[PDB]
Amino acid sequence: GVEIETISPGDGRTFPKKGQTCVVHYTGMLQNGKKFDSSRDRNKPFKFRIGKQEVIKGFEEGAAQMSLGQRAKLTCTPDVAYGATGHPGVIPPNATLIFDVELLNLE
Repeated sequence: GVEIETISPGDGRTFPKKGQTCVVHYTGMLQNGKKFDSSRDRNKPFKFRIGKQEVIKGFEEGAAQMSLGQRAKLTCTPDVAYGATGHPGVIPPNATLIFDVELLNLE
């Protein structure tokens, strides 16, 4: 389940397509919680490609639904990232993950 909440600036037209190494200023967030991951912290905005299931389904589906420049806001469900599994110490099981996603991509 990917619900997109776009902060309006962007272009609306340049979608990431298959195998395209696209660049995201993501800034993760726990629901009723603090941050857990941020490409703004590492300052390398995570040049990942579409269609290899590198990222979760809550963020891979969110990337194609966004275009260049767009600043959406994800709400990833439990069953797309870590609901059944849960990461030890970081993201528990049954977790509804939150993201500040801005798509200033390449390719």
